[PDB]
Amino acid sequence: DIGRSSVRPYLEECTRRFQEMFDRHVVTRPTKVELTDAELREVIDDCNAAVAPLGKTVSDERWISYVGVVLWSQSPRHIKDMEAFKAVCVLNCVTFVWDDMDPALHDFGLFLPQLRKICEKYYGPEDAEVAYEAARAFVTSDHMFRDSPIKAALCTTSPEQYFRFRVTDIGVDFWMKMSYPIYRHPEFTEHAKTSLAARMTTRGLTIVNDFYSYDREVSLGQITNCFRLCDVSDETAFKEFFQARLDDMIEDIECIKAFDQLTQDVFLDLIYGNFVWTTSN
Amino acid sequence: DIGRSSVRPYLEECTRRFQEMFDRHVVTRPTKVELTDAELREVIDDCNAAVAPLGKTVSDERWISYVGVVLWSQSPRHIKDMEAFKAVCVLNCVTFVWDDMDPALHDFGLFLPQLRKICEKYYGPEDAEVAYEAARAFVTSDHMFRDSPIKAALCTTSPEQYFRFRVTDIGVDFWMKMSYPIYRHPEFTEHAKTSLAARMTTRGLTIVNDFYSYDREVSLGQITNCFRLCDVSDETAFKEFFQARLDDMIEDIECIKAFDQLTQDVFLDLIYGNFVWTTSN
Repeated sequence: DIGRSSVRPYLEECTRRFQEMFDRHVVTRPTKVELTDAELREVIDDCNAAVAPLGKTVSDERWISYVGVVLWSQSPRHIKDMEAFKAVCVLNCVTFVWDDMDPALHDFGLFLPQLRKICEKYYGPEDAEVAYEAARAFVTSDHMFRDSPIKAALCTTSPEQYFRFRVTDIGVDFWMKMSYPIYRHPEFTEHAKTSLAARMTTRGLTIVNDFYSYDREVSLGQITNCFRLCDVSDETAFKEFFQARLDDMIEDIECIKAFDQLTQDVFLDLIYGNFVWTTSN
Repeated sequence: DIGRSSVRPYLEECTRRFQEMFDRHVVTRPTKVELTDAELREVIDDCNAAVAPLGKTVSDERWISYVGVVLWSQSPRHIKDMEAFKAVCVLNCVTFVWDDMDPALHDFGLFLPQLRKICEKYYGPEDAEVAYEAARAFVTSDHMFRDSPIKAALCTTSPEQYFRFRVTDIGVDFWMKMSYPIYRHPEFTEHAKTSLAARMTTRGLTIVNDFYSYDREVSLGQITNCFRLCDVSDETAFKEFFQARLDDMIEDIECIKAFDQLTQDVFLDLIYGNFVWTTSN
């Protein structure tokens, strides 16, 4: 009865264990990026304009809720380009809206030009092409894998196949390829473009997201959640699985520390900031 | 020490077991692409032109040896664009030369424009940008990771970290991104562009290449080889590791079969074709 299953009995304990892991392995607290009133207004206006052709209406409160992940998960101390930062705010929010839509209502002809428009506004010509390609590939993947036997096979076989799918599907490759111009750091730029950046950070983002979304997703019949690979109703089976996932996170974080200082800060702020945002309110 | 270690005692047995696995799981044997005399000449002249600014002279025999992997590992039944095919022949060969060079002699200023020239000659405008970016990212990764603590961390920690590095470093992401125009198949094009194609095929290509290159690489102090993660001098430890690598290959191939017919043909032709080429006289 997977649709009725729940990780609620482990909610507090898992939250505590995630935080303890971060404190032991990352140490540095993530800090939230503040936008001026004018910056937030510009982001919201661009969000509304991108989504208007689809006849979609979204409240300011919803935009602000969606943009939180960007505010908490970027790396404030390393920011050099706030135009690129605003682009990521806009692109994150509007693609989140796209992902939330009935796939029948997905109109690539109307939406793709809006993504292009955003990228051309905020990025230089080279970066605009990279960010747009990543956005395009992301939304196209989102569309392709609805009701796909490939999605079923990748998500039900093993944690290995599942995270391999989530590199794209959770949006982290897209995130890196739109976020590197924020930092203008040659090493990070290359790790983003090669997708090694996304590969290093996929598990830490996905494990946290999946834990806190499990109950809702399972009730909606969504299969893209690693905790569906264990019997959550069996306390000992869940605990062994959860520990294996913590072990995955730790191994990633410890390898992340081999990267240069700025790059590792960006990677760790992303994984840890995502956890803070997911868990807030 | 590891420098004097060898997988030579397992050479025959592992070759038979790789083949047995392919016979059980893939069945359809790969067939070689035959180039006309004029096609091969054009490819070789393009290789020579690209590499001439780097001071390198390479014989036809050497080029033909480098191009074999392309002839064996593409999917001849599905070829629609031979211009794109020739481009892959050229780009594969010239980037192998780059990889083979002393990194002090790398000259991005001289080499990158040659890579661009090749892409502009053989591909349409959009495809040329995608193929070029993948080539640029590949050769840049090659240069960046030469004496890198990141490479050391990823190659020595676990099979998971190692294969994550090889998605780029073995050149398969680059391969997929320059190869999709050969096939003109929208689903395959997307799997190439998201890198899911590379992620699905990395282990099958890397495990085979690593086994057959182990003795040479280890005597040269090169660390990019998954068999350095086990004690190859210990028969039972080697066999446990080798079986785990076969199981990785099998799981991938069985998941590859969930993709559409053409896509799976291309993926399996690549993995199996590479094995046939590697093992060839």
